[PDB]
Amino acid sequence: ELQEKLIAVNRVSKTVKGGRIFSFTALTVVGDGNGRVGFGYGKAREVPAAIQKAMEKARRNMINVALNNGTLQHPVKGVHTGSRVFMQPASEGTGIIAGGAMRAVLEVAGVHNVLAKAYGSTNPINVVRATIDGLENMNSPEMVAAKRGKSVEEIL
Amino acid sequence: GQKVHPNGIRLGIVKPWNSTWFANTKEFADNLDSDFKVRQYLTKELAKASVSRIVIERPAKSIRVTIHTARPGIVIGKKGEDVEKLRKVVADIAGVPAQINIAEVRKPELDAKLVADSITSQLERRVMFRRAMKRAVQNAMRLGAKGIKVEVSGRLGGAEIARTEWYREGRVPLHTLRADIDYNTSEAHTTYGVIGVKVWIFKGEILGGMA
Amino acid sequence: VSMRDMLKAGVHFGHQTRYWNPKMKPFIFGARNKVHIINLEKTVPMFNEALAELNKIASRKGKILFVGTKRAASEAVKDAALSCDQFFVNHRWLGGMLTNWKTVRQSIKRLKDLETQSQDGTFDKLTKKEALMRTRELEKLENSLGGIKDMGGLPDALFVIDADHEHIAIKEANNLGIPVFAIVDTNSDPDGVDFVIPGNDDAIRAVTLYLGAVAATVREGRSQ
RNA sequence: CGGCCCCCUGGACGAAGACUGACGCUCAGGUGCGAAAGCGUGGGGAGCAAACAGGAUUAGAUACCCUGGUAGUCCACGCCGUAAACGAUGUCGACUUGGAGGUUGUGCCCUUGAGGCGUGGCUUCCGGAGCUAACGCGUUAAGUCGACCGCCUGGGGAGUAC
RNA sequence: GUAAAGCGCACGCAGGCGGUUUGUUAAGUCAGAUGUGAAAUCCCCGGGCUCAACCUGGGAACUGCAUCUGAUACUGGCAAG
Ligand SMILES: [Mg+2]
Ligand SMILES: [Mg+2]
Ligand SMILES: [Mg+2]
Ligand SMILES: [Mg+2]
Ligand SMILES: [Mg+2]
Ligand SMILES: [Mg+2]
Ligand SMILES: [Mg+2]
Ligand SMILES: [Mg+2]
Ligand SMILES: [Mg+2]
Ligand SMILES: [Mg+2]
Ligand SMILES: [Mg+2]
Ligand SMILES: [Mg+2]
Ligand SMILES: [Mg+2]
Ligand SMILES: [Mg+2]
Ligand SMILES: [Mg+2]
Ligand SMILES: [Mg+2]
Ligand SMILES: [Mg+2]
Ligand SMILES: [Mg+2]
Ligand SMILES: [Mg+2]
Ligand SMILES: [Mg+2]
Ligand SMILES: [Mg+2]
Ligand SMILES: [Mg+2]
Ligand SMILES: [Mg+2]
Ligand SMILES: [Mg+2]
Ligand SMILES: [Mg+2]
Ligand SMILES: [Mg+2]
Ligand SMILES: [Zn+2]
Repeated sequence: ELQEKLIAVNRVSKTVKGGRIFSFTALTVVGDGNGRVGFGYGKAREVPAAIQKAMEKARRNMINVALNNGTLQHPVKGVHTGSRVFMQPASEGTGIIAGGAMRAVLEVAGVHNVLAKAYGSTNPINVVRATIDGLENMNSPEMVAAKRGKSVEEIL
Repeated sequence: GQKVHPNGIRLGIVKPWNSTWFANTKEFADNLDSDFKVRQYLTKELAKASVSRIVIERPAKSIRVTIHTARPGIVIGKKGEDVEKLRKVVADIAGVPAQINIAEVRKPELDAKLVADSITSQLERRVMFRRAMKRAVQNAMRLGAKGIKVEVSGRLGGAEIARTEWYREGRVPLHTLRADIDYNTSEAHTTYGVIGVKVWIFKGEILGGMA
Repeated sequence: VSMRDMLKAGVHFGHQTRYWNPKMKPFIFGARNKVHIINLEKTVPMFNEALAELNKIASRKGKILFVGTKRAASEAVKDAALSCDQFFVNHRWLGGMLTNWKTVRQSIKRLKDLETQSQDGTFDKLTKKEALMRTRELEKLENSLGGIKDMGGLPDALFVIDADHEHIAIKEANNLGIPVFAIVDTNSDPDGVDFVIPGNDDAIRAVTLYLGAVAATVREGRSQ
């Protein structure tokens, strides 16, 4: 029942003495819509096998995300390479207000209401890396309670 | 570079001839002429019986022809009628008492001639060639073939510039004489031009010489 | 194993004070003659608690992989695995051996096919040079996969000697979640070993002590 | 900034102790110093050498090469104030794993030359975390942070016109 | 650093910033109160044009300013260190 999502398919090339050969790189994302999400990036001589192996890799490396009620617990700004992502929890029923890469990652992770912006490069690979690590850096209230030796309602 | 004909080089090691009669130089040529025209006649007449090879062996007073088809019931028609008809026909061509004894091929997907002509029949019916060749190789190796390589050359998809496309899977060791590599070539005449297909099917090393 | 049992074998020995790893400070008794001294007070209980886990794994039909590539201790580790009917790697570790389990299976099949072919026959059908070449490939494959031809599914537990030398193996294991039991000298990084035994990994006597004790407890776990 | 010596003179560092008591950091304007070439006046001019003379090569050689050779190169005093004036990395302070060196202080213990424990200054090469587009940087950061200044806003036009 | 961008380097006035303790002041800062911030416009709940645009009632807001009374942790001033 893992939701998959293709988000980028580029055709790269490499020159050889006889001719320049071409390959296709597929960047896809996968997520159970319940706080687990990974991403995959595959290369193949032709697009279907590329997306296939990309989704296969994405099936591994699925990280956990400590969301609550289909939204974040606090604003997050992940930065990867030249791309910086900013995500912020939103009220109920606002939806996913984000760029296509960020929207794919988020909706496949299961968040339902969030506001996102992508500053810097919008290169989808770096964008998804940034947002995925940023999601991995969220902190649930009970996590903070644990690492601070307090009760959760004490933090609230 | 060019490659030697795989069937023509393994005749001594693993491949039997397709015409095993004997005759001295006095009537060698006309034997060849007669058997050539009779096998071409049979091919033209059994273009639907799906024949793979027509082996010919001559007793001193007779001609014996063995057909290898995937559809035995077809060539023998009803109560062996049409086979007797074409036996009379080959009797005419050879001018010699004739006998026809059909033989079946159990794995038609494991016959370079059969799969090659099937590929060509598909091409002339205007189907995307990549599908054809990859389906053929998949079927072959699904039937337990040690390897298979398909090759198509010509104006593929009505291309203005003719390209060469091949697809190999398994093991196809042409250089190893001990290998049982069945090979055949077919041609398909389309509106754009004539497309050539070649099929190699390696069915395993044959340890222990010819026999 | 008792502290006296280890000390006579020399388990307290460690690499020069010039060559140590930062995380090993808790396990280090001190220094003498510019030599790191390992503390048996930590070594003995950790080894016992690891033996408990190894007995448990072997008592639930566990497959155990003894790992060591030292040219001195290869035969010791091989015999150690044979004494408990367990699989072993005694020659240079192949990169991604667990990660490429599918690739190794073909090599095992080829090793099994070559040994089966020699028993079955057809070597006479092969040319004398060809038959000799097939035997040489079978011998090379036996030198490569003598220990793991009967591995079947990926192992259930790993025993590693000199974990720093075999670091690829532990990285693979952690990537697979397979537990690592390892003798960890002071120069090693102990992060990859879930049940870490800090001790000398070169000395033949202490290595044989580790292997013999582990194998006795593994046979015990099997016996039930 | 490179022979040796003398006279005058600036800074840095080390050990121990005393002294003052925030007297500090940065700095728009401003002031000064500032490679080479160049300019003015006057000396000096061995070697070298723009310009120029000549011989070769070459279509040509107006260049490279060869034979010469002036300004200049040097000194005194002024002027110029620019260089890929570069570590292409502003100054000051704090903190953060290691290794091998160079150089220059200094303490203890030694039987000492040796030798071993330390503790400062500057300097070189690797490399961890971390950072970086990458290259690479990496306790002398391009890391983690503070204070202040200078500078940038697509490429040409143009560091040009006025 | 190499993409545009560290003045060639230094000293230094104005200026910016400033180690640590105590006292005082209340300038900055914070809190409360009052006055004011025109109406319209913007927003919310309603009402009237057959609906809407439009008109309209009430509210909210006008994030500001000023004065007075306090607070003294931090920055500033003063005094002693
Ligand atoms: Mg951009
Ligand atoms: Mg040839
Ligand atoms: Mg005093
Ligand atoms: Mg200035
Ligand atoms: Mg000059
Ligand atoms: Mg002059
Ligand atoms: Mg003059
Ligand atoms: Mg000259
Ligand atoms: Mg001339
Ligand atoms: Mg002078
Ligand atoms: Mg300049
Ligand atoms: Mg500069
Ligand atoms: Mg800077
Ligand atoms: Mg200054
Ligand atoms: Mg470095
Ligand atoms: Mg411009
Ligand atoms: Mg100008
Ligand atoms: Mg440039
Ligand atoms: Mg630049
Ligand atoms: Mg500079
Ligand atoms: Mg202060
Ligand atoms: Mg001040
Ligand atoms: Mg107020
Ligand atoms: Mg108003
Ligand atoms: Mg109404
Ligand atoms: Mg004060
Ligand atoms: Zn060791």
